Amino acid sequence: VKGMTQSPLFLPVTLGQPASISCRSSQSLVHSDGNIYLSWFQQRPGQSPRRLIYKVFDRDSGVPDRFSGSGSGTDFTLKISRVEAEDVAHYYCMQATHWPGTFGGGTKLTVLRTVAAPSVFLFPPSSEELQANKATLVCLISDFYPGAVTVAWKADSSPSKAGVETTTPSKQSNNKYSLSSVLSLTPEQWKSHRSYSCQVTHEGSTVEKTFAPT
Repeated sequence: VKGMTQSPLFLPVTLGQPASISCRSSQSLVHSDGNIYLSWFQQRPGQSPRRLIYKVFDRDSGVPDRFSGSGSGTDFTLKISRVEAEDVAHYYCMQATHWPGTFGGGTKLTVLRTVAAPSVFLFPPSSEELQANKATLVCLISDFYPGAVTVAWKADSSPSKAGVETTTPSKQSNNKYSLSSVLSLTPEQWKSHRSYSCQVTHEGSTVEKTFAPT
């Protein structure tokens, strides 16, 4: 019934610079044999976790010495002395002292870069789709940083709730993100209204892209 808290959950890093991730346990992890069984794992997308560290300090096979573990009591740290590109991954701590173990929530490492405002585009539903008796309106937020962004939909100035889903790519090798937000309406409802607008908030200002159908 232990809770493991990792911090931060999202870690921007700079290549060649150090990084560190903290892990806190809600209970003492000292085992009666005198050891602390606290392990660290790396997970790349599509792959299984791979153990980096066990018993707080010890490095597992194939783990470069730029990784190190420290800590005591309930507070533990994974350190990377000089981040390399292959270190961009997820990291999990896991207490092993108390059966049956507990994982932290995971930390995602990303590459830090300068703020970049999105380019915003809006796409009306196609005539081909409108024959199908549903309408999708797509708002595209292209090549922005950081990942956090807010997209609000208005139909004839009425703010929409539910009816929209967002998707984001992984960070690219200009280190930016892109995002889509798709508003789904029935065609009866689409034909009932005139102005369709996507409003985007980011570390830019607040940009609206809109069109008039009908």
